[PDB]
Amino acid sequence: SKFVRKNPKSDKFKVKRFHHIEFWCGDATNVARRFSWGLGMRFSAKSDLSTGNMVHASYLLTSGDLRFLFTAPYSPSPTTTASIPSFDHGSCRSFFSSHGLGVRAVAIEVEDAESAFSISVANGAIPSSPPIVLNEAVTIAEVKLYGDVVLRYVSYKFLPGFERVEFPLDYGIRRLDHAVGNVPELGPALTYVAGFTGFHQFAEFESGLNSAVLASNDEMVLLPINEPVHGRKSQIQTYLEHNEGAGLQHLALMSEDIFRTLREMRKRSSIGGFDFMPSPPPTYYQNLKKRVGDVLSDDQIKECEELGILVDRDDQGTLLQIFTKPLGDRPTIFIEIIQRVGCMMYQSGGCGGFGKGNFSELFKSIEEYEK
Amino acid sequence: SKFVRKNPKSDKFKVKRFHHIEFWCGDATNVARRFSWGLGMRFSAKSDLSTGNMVHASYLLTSGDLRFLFTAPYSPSLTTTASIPSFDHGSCRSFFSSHGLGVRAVAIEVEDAESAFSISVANGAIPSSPPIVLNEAVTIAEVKLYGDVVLRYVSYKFLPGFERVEDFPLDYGIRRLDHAVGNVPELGPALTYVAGFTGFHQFAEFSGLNSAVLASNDEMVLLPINEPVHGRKSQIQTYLEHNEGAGLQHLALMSEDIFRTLREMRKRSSIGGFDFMPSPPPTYYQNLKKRVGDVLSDDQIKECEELGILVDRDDQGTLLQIFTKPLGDRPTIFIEIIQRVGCMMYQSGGCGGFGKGNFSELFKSIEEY
Ligand SMILES: CS(=O)(=O)c1ccc(C(=O)C2C(=O)CCCC2=O)c(Cl)c1
Ligand SMILES: CS(=O)(=O)c1ccc(C(=O)C2C(=O)CCCC2=O)c(Cl)c1
Ligand SMILES: [Co+2]
Repeated sequence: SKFVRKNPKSDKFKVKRFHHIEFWCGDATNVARRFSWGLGMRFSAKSDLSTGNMVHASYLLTSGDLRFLFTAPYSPSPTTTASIPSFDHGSCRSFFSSHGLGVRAVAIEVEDAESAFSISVANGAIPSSPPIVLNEAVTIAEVKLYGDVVLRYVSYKFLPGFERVEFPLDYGIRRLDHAVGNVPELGPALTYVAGFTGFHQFAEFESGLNSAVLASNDEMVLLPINEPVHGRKSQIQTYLEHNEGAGLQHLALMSEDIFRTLREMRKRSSIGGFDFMPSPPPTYYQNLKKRVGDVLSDDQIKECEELGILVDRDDQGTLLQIFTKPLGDRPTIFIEIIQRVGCMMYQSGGCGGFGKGNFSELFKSIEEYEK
Repeated sequence: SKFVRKNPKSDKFKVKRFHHIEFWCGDATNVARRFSWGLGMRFSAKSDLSTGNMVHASYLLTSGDLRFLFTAPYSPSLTTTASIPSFDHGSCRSFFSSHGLGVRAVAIEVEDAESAFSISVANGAIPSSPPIVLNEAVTIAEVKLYGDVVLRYVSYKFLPGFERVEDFPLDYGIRRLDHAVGNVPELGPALTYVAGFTGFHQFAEFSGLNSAVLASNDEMVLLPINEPVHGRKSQIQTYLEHNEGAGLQHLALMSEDIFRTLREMRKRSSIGGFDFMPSPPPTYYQNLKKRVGDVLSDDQIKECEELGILVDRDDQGTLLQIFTKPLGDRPTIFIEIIQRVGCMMYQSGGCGGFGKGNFSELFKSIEEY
């Protein structure tokens, strides 16, 4: 009858919000133009040959506060002209050859990235890139998160050496909600990240998985981590094979109206955008009526059925969510579109949870639908 | 007042059509999806995990008879399951790391690919992939064209291992591939190399570059080759530096109505499609009404101006063309859309040439104005 949650607000440095996601590409242009059309994100900044960067090509797409950065190495034929200082062709080519299209870097704003970096390394973080001040403006540092993903710190006083790009595109995507990594072993990954960050544990209510969510003090930076359960097979085990180890599994994208967004995105799956996981049976939506009846009107339940949208509830609020098919060649990274309703006071982070209860709700309605 | 062409029809094996182009990618899925929307090409066939292929991902777009194959290597941890028998992980990753996104293979239908291959290698051709017969249906061979591009021979009796994709659908008028142009450091050697093993003849010409066009007996397979002229800097040199050697410069796509195609493609430039080269000044389109006004109505002139379409003439016919910006990160491969008008007798290949004349016409319209 009552679910109680604790939060020791034990961040070791001041953390603000997600800043950007950096994908490592083979060709940044075609990936950036695919994502731009498929998600309704505007071309906003660039650092390439047209701006003087002869080391790497990097395009920034934005949608409200969401920033997707796409970076590809040029031919080596030194690094002075590069704008992102942690970059080198060897690590890029290795990453791509080993994992294919995927997230290299999850970037969080912090108060002081040099502060954030030294506290992290003192508490166990494996450094990947030390603090660099770019043009006495922004400071950027990087530490290993899991596998080949880096956590990147960004602090201020898009980036120096980027040029801005001038009715544009917008399907309602407003911000990144959470970024989820797949690891072989929850326990050590958790003690390692929680060890250097001080992020606390967020709460709960076959799956093939064990999950735990790491959260900053205000629970606005959310980092869930999944482990495969051995012994139908775990998609997470499947992820680890095709991704050649740990790596980022999915990004959830918060929308201000998931119906508009889903309408826009489903218009474009067959003309260059993203395809979606097959939708629940009709029994799943008959059961919505009185499981969230008090939050969704009957017209919005008809809307979820037309769009294949999943709904979940926890102690605080309600979550509307839908999962995209893998973004590239391998069955590795995919995207989630979500809208959280409730928990207003501003809206609190994790309002509605992460959809864990939809495993049963999907299985229940699939076995209901046969009979 | 008269231009005379010769054609020794000296092909050494029977050649039919441009069959497909194969791009080698980092990620086949995004490139193919981008090309699909920008060009109006249907997802036609595929060979990948969902088909059992654990070696490479390969997607086929088609528009009319034009076929674009996009191929990328999967992880080697997971080669009999591959459907393209010339594929190996190492070569692909070296290619992409050396050249970026680009064309790996120009494929032509030949009567018999093992015959075509054996005659080529005796007459100088460097082999890359020996004849392989697939499921007793199609034979496949590759010799070296220039740089890391191979000329690929296909003969029959899309490919075994490909599953068809069901699709309302996408179509902007692209109907076939017209020519495919390589950039090399030294025209002469490459010409004698390629012409030596094909028997292809020189199709004749009615700056920054020297070019010659090798054609098949019926001149339906057309392969121009560019050389940089040294000492404004040669865009062919710029190509050679950024692609790290010889490689394919552009593919010209024949459209059955370039006006239709361009309205479709320019609408999509800012929403994922392709952008175009800056268009000529207005004097270019004023000097058109007295240069091609016997072929295009005044309303078609106004249509070329609205779309930045270039027009040239030659002895037999008239060519409508326009060029795209570079397709990937590097300023290397780009696309051209063309429509040939004239030369009916079916239409003869190369009716109108290749746009040699527009260098002069673009300069002089710019000195005017
Ligand atoms: C197969 S499903 O029931 O529709 C479902 C639900 C939540 C999710 C995820 O967003 C959550 C969550 O985003 C964090 C990690 C634990 C999960 O499973 C996923 Cl990937 C799939
Ligand atoms: C600079 S332009 O007048 O727009 C022009 C014309 C022809 C072409 C080419 O299609 C032809 C032709 O495709 C190959 C032989 C040499 C050329 O220049 C190009 Cl890339 C540009
Ligand atoms: Co051309």
